[PDB]
Amino acid sequence: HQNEQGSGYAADLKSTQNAIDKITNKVNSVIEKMNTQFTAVGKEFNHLEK
Amino acid sequence: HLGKCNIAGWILGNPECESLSTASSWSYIVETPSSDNGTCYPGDFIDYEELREQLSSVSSFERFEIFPKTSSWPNHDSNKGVTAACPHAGAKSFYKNLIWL
Amino acid sequence: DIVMTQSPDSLAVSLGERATINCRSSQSVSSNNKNFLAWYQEKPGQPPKVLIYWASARESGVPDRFSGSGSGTDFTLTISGLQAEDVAVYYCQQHYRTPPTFGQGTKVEIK
Amino acid sequence: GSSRYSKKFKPEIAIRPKVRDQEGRMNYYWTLVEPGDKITFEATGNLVVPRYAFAMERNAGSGIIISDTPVHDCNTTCQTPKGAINTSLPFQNIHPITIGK
Amino acid sequence: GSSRYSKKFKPEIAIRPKVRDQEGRMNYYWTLVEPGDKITFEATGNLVVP
Amino acid sequence: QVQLVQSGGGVVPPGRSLRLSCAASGFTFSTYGMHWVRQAPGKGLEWVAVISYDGNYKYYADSVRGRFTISRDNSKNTLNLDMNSLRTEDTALYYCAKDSQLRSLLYFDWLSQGYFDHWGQGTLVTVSS
Ligand SMILES: *[C@@H]1O[C@H](CO)[C@@H](O)[C@H](O)[C@H]1NC(C)=O
Ligand SMILES: *[C@@H]1O[C@H](CO)[C@@H](O)[C@H](O)[C@H]1NC(C)=O
Repeated sequence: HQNEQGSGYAADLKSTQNAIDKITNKVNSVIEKMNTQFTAVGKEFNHLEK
Repeated sequence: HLGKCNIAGWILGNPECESLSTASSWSYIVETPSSDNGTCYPGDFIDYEELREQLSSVSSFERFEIFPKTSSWPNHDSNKGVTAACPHAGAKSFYKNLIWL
Repeated sequence: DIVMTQSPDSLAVSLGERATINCRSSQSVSSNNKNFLAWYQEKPGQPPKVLIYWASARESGVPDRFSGSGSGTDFTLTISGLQAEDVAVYYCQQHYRTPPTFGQGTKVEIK
Repeated sequence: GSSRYSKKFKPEIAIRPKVRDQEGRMNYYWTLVEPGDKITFEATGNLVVPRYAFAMERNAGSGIIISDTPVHDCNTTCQTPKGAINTSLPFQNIHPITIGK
Repeated sequence: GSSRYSKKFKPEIAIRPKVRDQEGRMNYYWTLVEPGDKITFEATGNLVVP
Repeated sequence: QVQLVQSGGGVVPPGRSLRLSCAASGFTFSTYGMHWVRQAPGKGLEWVAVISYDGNYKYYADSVRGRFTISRDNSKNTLNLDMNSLRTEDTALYYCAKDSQLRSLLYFDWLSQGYFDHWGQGTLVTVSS
């Protein structure tokens, strides 16, 4: 904004605060909703059991 | 960790493998692609992979002597049992955990 | 930033009665039906532990006798049946702006 | 013999190909013994007998890793053969073979 | 026998049920031989050779 | 079990660096932000600094800006606080705290931090000749 007495940038507070809240909930849901237990995906087999 | 040993060589106690420091417990087993110190005396280890899979994770591990070598064979000798399949410092030597009869 | 004041300071009551301390913030802290305030309590020789978070809930392990409420800029901490082992210092803390500010603090002690 | 395992191993005699400059052959076996159980070894020859056995209690099941990587002290929750992973994010592209959460 | 396969084989002398006009069943056996090995068939009877 | 222990403090004349380490264990450290907070003797608490989970973005208060340097090593679960350009007012009792908002994102200089879950045992730093 610019007027007869001053100028400069003035960031809005509430809208982008709510935006940060929803984005952090979004990334939390994307990352943490995948739960994983202990496992051993490495298996070994011999020649007679291809 | 095994180093030059594999699972078969440590469970059977190879001459090159007695130097490892056993632990009370371990999570998994480390091998190396250069590990060929397994079955000294040539043969087939039946259910080998099953032994490898069962022995992966333990919480208490105590090696003990079921039959003492010096007392459990009054009618048999056990000092003549050696093999040239794999030597310990150039001398014929069988596994630490087994005894030729 | 934001500054707050706890009007009762170093108030003294005996065991069993009610102790009320308020907390007035310079500007509004609550947003979208949520209270952004926490209370802290420290004993001599101990780090300040959390007592009530979000101004209504309770940290597990805190006795049920500790309760608090409030909305907008005014919040209250209430003690139901003060015990002699609860002589300590209470704090306000708005976690709404990047400079979280603690209150000047109040003391509760025997009469 | 035991409470669940029982097998008679008849020795066989034959001329085998030379492996580790030794003509003979030897099949190794293993079995589990429950607490309060009995294992039996009855033979008249061609039997290698245990000297040291091992005791354990198995903790679920883990895997075996083959690699050429040194070992140091850590507190990790994923273990590829070629390192470890933060596991703070749900997708990794280090190695298909992993152990842990 | 070889560097990998080693097992003795025993005859199966018995009167099987008739099938394909024939009484008796013979079992066939297959094994790899890795390069630089030696497979050493040796028998005094009942050996269907390769 | 969450644990926060810190050490390295003591007495220091003005004008020499001092470094503090708050090791953490028993919880997922790399997914939470951490804070610095201090207790001036005879006064109340006041905020010092904050670092986010990835360590990219850091912030400081209006009293110690340009003099402190908050840092973090997730490989050792160790929080660090480089601390330079001392004065007599800086004497206080330093605590390391954990934020409550899991994996919180801090992108600007006014956002809403979480409340402090758990605190360190406290180490003494003082400024005297
Ligand atoms: C009004 O605020 C502006 C910025 O928007 C500032 O430049 C000015 O000094 C203020 N004027 C009055 C009369 O309050
Ligand atoms: C161990 O393995 C190495 C591999 O280079 C081999 O040369 C050596 O003969 C083996 N030793 C024993 C005792 O099995």
